[PDB]
Amino acid sequence: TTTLAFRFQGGIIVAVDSRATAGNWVASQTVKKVIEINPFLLGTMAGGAADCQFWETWLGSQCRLHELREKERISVAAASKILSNLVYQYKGAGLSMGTMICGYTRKEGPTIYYVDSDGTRLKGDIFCVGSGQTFAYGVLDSNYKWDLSVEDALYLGKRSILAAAHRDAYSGGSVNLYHVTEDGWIYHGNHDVGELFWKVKEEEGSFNNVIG
Amino acid sequence: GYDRALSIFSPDGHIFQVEYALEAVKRGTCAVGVKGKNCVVLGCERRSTLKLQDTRITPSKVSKIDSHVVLSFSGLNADSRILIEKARVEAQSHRLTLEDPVTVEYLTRYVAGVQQRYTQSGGVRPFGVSTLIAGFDPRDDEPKLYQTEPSGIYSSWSAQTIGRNSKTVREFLEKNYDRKEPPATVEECVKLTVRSLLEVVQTGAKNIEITVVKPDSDIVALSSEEINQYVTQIEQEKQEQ
Amino acid sequence: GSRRYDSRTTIFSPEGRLYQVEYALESISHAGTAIGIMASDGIVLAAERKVTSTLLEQDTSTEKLYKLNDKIAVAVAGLTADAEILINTARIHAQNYLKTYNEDIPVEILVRRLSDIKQGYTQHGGLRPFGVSFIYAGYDDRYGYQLYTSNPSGNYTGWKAISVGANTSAAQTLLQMDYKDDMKVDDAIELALKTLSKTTDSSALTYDRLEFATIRKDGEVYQKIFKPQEIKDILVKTGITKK
Amino acid sequence: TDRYSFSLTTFSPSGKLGQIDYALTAVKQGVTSLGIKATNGVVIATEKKSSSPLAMSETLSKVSLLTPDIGAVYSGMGPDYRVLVDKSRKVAHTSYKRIYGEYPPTKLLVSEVAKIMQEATQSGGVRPFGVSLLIAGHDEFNGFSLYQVDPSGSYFPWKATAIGKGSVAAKTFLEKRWNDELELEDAIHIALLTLKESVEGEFNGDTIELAIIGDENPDLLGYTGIPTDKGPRFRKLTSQEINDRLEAL
Amino acid sequence: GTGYDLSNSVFSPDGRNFQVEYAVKAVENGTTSIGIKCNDGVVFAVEKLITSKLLVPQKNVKIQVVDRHIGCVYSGLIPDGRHLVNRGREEAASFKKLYKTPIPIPAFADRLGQYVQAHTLYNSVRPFGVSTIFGGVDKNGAHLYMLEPSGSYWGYKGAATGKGRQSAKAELEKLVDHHPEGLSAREAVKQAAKIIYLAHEDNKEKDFELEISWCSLSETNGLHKFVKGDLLQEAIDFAQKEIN
Amino acid sequence: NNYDGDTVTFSPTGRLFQVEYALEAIKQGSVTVGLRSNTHAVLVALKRNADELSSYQKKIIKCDEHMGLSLAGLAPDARVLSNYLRQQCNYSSLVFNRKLAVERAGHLLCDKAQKNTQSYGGRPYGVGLLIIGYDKSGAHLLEFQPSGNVTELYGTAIGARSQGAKTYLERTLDTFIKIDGNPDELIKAGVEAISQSLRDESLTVDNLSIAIVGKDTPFTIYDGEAVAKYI
Amino acid sequence: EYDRGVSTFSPEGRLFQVEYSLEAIKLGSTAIGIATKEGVVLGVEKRATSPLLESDSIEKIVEIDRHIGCAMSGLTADARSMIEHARTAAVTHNLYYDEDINVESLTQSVCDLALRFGEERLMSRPFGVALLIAGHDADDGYQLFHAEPSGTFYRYNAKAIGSGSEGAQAELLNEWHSSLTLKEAELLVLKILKQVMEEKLDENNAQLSCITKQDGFKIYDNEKTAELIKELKEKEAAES
Amino acid sequence: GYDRHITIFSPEGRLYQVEYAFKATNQTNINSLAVRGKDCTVVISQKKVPDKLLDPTTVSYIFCISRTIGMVVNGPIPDARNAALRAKAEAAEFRYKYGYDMPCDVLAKRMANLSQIYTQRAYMRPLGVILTFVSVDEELGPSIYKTDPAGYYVGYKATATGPKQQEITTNLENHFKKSKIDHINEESWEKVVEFAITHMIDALGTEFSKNDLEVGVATKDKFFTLSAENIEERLVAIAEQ
Ligand SMILES: CCCC(=O)N[C@@H](CO)C(=O)N[C@@H](CC(C)C)C(=O)C(CO)CO
Ligand SMILES: [Mg+2]
Repeated sequence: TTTLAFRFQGGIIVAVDSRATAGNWVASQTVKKVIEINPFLLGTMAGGAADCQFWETWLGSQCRLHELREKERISVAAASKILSNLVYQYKGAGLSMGTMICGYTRKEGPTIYYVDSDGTRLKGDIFCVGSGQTFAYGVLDSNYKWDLSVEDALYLGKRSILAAAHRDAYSGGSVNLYHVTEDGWIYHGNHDVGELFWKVKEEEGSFNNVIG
Repeated sequence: GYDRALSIFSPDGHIFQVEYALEAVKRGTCAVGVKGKNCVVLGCERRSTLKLQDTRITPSKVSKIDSHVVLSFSGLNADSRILIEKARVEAQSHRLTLEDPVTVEYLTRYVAGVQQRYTQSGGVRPFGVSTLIAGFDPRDDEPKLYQTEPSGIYSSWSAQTIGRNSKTVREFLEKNYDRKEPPATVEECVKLTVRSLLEVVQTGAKNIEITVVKPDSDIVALSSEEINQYVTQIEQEKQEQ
Repeated sequence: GSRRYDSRTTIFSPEGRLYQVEYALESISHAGTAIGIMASDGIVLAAERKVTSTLLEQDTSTEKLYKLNDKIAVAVAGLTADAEILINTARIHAQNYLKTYNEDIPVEILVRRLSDIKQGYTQHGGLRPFGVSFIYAGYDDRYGYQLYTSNPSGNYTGWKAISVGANTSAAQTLLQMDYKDDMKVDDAIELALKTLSKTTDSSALTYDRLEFATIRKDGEVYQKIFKPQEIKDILVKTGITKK
Repeated sequence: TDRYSFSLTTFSPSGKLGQIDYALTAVKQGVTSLGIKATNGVVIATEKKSSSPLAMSETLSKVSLLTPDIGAVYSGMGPDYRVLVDKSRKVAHTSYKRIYGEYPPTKLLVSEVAKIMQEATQSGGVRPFGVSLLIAGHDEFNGFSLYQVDPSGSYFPWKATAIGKGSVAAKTFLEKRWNDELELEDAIHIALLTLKESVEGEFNGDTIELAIIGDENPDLLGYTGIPTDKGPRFRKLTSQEINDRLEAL
Repeated sequence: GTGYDLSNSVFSPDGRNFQVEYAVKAVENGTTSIGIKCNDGVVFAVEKLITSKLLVPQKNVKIQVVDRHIGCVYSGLIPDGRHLVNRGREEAASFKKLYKTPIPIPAFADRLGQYVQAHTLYNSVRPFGVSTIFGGVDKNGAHLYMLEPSGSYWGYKGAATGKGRQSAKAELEKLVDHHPEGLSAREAVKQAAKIIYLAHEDNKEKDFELEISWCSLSETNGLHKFVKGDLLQEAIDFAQKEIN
Repeated sequence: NNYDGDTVTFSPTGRLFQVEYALEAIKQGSVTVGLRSNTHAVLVALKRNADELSSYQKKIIKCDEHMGLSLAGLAPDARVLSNYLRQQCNYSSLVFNRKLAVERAGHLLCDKAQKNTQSYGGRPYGVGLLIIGYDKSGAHLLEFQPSGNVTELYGTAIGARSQGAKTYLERTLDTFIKIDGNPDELIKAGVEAISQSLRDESLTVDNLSIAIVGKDTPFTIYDGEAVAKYI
Repeated sequence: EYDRGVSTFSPEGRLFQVEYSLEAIKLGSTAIGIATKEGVVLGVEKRATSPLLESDSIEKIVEIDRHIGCAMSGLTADARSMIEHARTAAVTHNLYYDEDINVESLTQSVCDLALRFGEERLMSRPFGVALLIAGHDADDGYQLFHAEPSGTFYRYNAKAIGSGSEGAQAELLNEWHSSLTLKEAELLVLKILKQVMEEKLDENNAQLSCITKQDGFKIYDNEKTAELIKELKEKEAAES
Repeated sequence: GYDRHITIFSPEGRLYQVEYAFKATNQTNINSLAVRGKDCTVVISQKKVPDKLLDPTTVSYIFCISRTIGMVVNGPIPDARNAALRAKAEAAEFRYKYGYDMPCDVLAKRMANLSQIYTQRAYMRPLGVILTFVSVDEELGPSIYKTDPAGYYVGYKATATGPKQQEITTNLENHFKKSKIDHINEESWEKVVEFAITHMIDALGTEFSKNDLEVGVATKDKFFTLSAENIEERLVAIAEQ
């Protein structure tokens, strides 16, 4: 897997791949690695497929219960901490998950939290999780800046996930893109790598290691 | 082991143990709470048997649940200690799991839930305690004043009193609290609170506690001399009206 | 089943009163008088032994005054066995606090713990409350010298001077008459002995019928449980007996 | 199932704990038993009231050893006393000897039995014990001691006392006959004289039980070779010794 | 004072447990059930009150089996009898599991007796409202037992309980007096049918259905079997001839 | 009367008054009838309504493809008992690959109900159940009472005014026992029986519930317009 | 009478504590519900005990899930446990099945909790609160259920609970038809509330809410309820 | 009132339930006595079979607790079998845990401790039985130890229990005052059985057949119960006396 999330002037950009692997076997190329917890809360998935899917669906249940009890949208901090305390209850048991809770609330603004099965919980502006996190980190850091346009930031997330899908064997499939604004999250399409690679190679002029 | 149903229904639809807990609340010290435009004042009556009592070490009626939320009560003081401990633990737990202090309404609902649970569990009697919970929600300047009964009911109030002779104080408050114009200054709110207490407190000051709650975790208990200043102002203005 | 025999010790009266708490207070009202007085530089505890005889050993007797730690003591009024149960629990809690924080337990914290233990019996469990009232005399760095009382209800209060047991009204009136704030510990000893002699039911006040203790000050606090000889000496010194 | 999870001993409106007073009443109807503390030992005595003359008196032993230096006698309901002595012997080991390697002081064992009795006056679904005990013991740092333990769990140290039917009369006798210069033999003599008034029937070694906490008895130790192991101070007097001391009254 | 009969396990001033006697009252109001120990086995019989003809005949069985060799019939509260039989089945199962051999009839009787008697030691439970005639064949021969709500059980040459328990008992005694050498298995079956028909007279208002089982060393090889088919009709005809 | 405080007290007569009061709770319940032939078994249930705006309460509960029940009395206790019966049938199917015999289901209900008539705290169940089922022994109809007594019958009725339907079935026994292989006629006989137990009412589409089980017919419940043909 | 058990039958075949709790529910605020084909409407009497009490903090209509709302009457403190149980049941069913829970199933779970009392630990007494559970699912459409502490629940085209329930039920029986519209139901609920209320009905002592298949469960704010009250006044004035 | 129903103290310091259990011990109207020989202990009991439908061999109040301890019970047979099963269990557990056969007096003390528990805990009723244990202890010789519902227990030179208890007691007292020894100076256990039967016939004033008696004999390392034929042999040999 390769998931990334970064916040900038225009909000939050979330970009994931879609490949699930059972070893060297490509189990799937069409895995939804973003859970839509609510109109203002997204969760990325990296690690055990079952662990991530199950516990983020459960996190969505917990956030719904919080809305019902407190008549208020749960904060990103509170949701990330719910998931963190849950996985820490299972620390050492063998859970493997690396998630990012991304959201906007009127209280804290736009917020990105990194949570993992280790129990680590970090607040940050840029995060890349998964086996291909280093590849995406390279491109993203080399082309990141706070005052990016929404178009430029969407394309930067897409290109970083593409670079990771290219170099990392266990990442690939299709880039799933999301833009989180003050009004909530907006889906920006599923872009298959099999065509996006050639499109970017032609328009950008990069990927000169490849024949084409 | 002991699970006998102590709080059960009567043929007229009453839970007599809860009503007797309300009776115990009626014989407790009087407590009053008044919402200002930007503050909440909690006043409390002390008993007149303070001859030889050590006011330095004796427990005060207004206990602080969190930096921003305070609680006063009426009834049996020991039950109040149990409730206050539970409320403080829950406030710290909410800080720990939500990374945000409790709202006054959430703390009130938790205390009321404990009290309700005690009217429904076998082998246990209800709390002989009613509470006034006051404060400001985190990052908010709107005052909050809530009241909980032994039954588990809780509700918000612009101003409210519980305890002995609280009907007189309630009539005074209903007469002299305008929803259109709440006490703007802190001084006006404290003045209204000490007046409400003086209607039933026949000893005057030194038998009055006053705690002011201002936003952003500002909580201050008035010394006896400031209360005496307010009481003397009330006595001077008493001849006027 | 057995529900017919359950006296229901933790219920309310229609007036909002706990039956068993009221009856245990009435029980304690017949217990030997105990007095605590807090001077500016010490605390004094005195108590009269209800159990009296020529054949009762006094040297090895501890009925009314008990050590909780090295800085806190209690005067007991009521059931001595319930008192010993609560005193054991209080000693354990003080030593727990010491092991946890490496500091001596502040007096109010210990008093509040013991009062919570008392109150528990009046709300759940269906058991009778403890028929014992306590006068806690203690010292800590935060508040200095402290004097508290605790009754079977679980309620506890703080006093400059206080009495529990028999003739509490007379003793309280006498203390309110003769108490001054700036007095020293020896004057408090005298006042406690005078109140016990004026409120006793026996003919004269002797050393064999009372227990005495002082928590005083070297920069340290010393806790002294008075021996029968020391009691006799302080009695002849305050002019209550001769020789 | 056990639905008795509530106190059977509650405060009456007058303040009395009715069951404790009734257990004290049951004690007052018990056979007279007394204890007298001397300067070199303690003596505890009682009457061996046997219901049938076919019953063997030796099996009905009212004086019971608790530790080699602590013994006990009672007045009240025999079986309660028997289960109490069993609990006391057990707690002497579990709560002390297995922790400190030495037997407990008399006051501490007395407080443990008092705790048991107080539990009996407050635990759910139980009556108080119907006995009053006299515990006579010796420890190194308190010397000799005699304590009385009541159904309420209250215990007090006595120079000498008595409990049971003849309690008042026996105590008056002891008050007018005891002094702090008393010897163990003089105390045994006074105990016999006090029992003689509380026993109307035959008065011999066979009908009375008498034991002492005096000096250590190396012959009653069972083994030799440990100079620190002095021997037991508790010794139950035989019928023959009682008769020898009775003939000289 | 009064109120001694309000709670179970409470001794009355004459030393009685009135709740057990009220349970016995509940037993006496039950249908008649008898047991006859013969030379090499036991026979159990019971009257089933056919309240209406909507009852499916030959169904609604009352005689119960424990293990493969114990037969139990009871009079009183039928559900209490089923509960007691379930407990006895657990006892027999545990006994077989530990000691391999099927539980002897006296051992099983003591299991049931301790259970029933324990139900008279606490005020939190009600005594059993059944009397039970049970038995069978073990390595020591045939055994018949009757067990009371008090927990009292005894070994009987013949037993009867229920409404028509009086008449039945008398008839049983006549058997014991007429042939002291004993009855055979089939003879005991026919005689049990006769005794049930005779004891039905105390309930002659409603029609009844006879139910017979037996455990014989020779006729059933020590196993418990319901008397059905030709032998049951033969016993019914013998009863019809004995009543007229 | 001091003997009706709980189920652990026998009266001097030998009676269990709490069990009798549970039976009286049944008698206050709405009427339901059950009957059977040699190939089928039918439950007819007149479900009561609180008023004209109310819903006629669910009165027939399915326990397995071959077994079900109708209730008269406290609906919650019937829920508890039906859930227990469902779990027992499920246990039979899962552990033994075996459809639970109706007689065994009646025995299990009898024991479950008896457990509440001998222990302090808690009460007997305030419901009566008519249990129909087709198993390896054919069709079966059982009547269950809170006392624990379960009895197998060709037909019966329970609830208010049930004696009318009881006597009707007592007279019609030889007729409906022979309705083998024609479910509609058996249902019509059951509906006539339940009609015999009406005083100031008449069966309509809203207040009628039917349940059928048989040889080649799994336990099916008809509610609403499905029962209109039998009115 | 304490001389019996909480799970004790009356000679008439009723549970004493259940009937007494129903008597307690009779003393609560009025709660009315009307189920139509355009939604379900729930209204409650807030009933302030003093002018100082902020009437906004009287939550007698709660949201169980986006398609299920609830109105309580009686000892409303007892409602809290049931409301949390029902919210947890709905969210847990959505978790286990990726779908909305059926309204009858939610009500059945609440009532399963309701009779879990007595003397392995249970609550000591029945609830002293009755519930009107309104909702919509695709199987049975719009539904309104009445849930008693007896563990029993019923379905109603319209139902009134609390103080003055008799006359309210009579009015509902007379004025309800199958072709009732949502706004008509709102006006009828407000009318019956104003009739049985001991004070003049305004938006401060009466709360209105509805459930529509489109917009879920929404509680009417004070202004919409006040406009509906004015429209009801206008409707009643246009009568002879 | 209720102090007569559970094992709590009456105002006179009495436990009425224990006294009523003592009363219940005599419900069976059966007398029994126990005597000690030179090296044996004999227990005789009355054998009353009222119903002709009863199997007389199963009508018994004597129990073989262990291979060395016998127990005769005066009281209802349900409580009798309860106590007998408990005693068998305790004896087996004792032999297992301590490696030697349980002494008679130790078993008596165990059952007496359980009885005391029943008289002090309110949930359990006392057992309406009087238990007489007999054995030939390896350290005490012939031993008779009796336990009652009160929790009391004591050893006897000889004893008797039942309604006509006092008459047999008086006869035995007189015989032992005359004989000046505490046992029967007979070597064979048959002669001691004969003595016991003779003195019971003299004290009760009634003759006994072989179907009217139950005889249990305890000898060194054995306890058995005589058959009707062995009892008939004893009676026939008595005829010559
Ligand atoms: C067939 C199921 C086997 C499985 O669970 N495979 C895991 C880990 O091997 C996996 O597919 N992890 C993806 C995350 C997705 C699937 C949520 C990922 O994180 C990267 C590497 O971290 C892809 O390898
Ligand atoms: Mg008892």
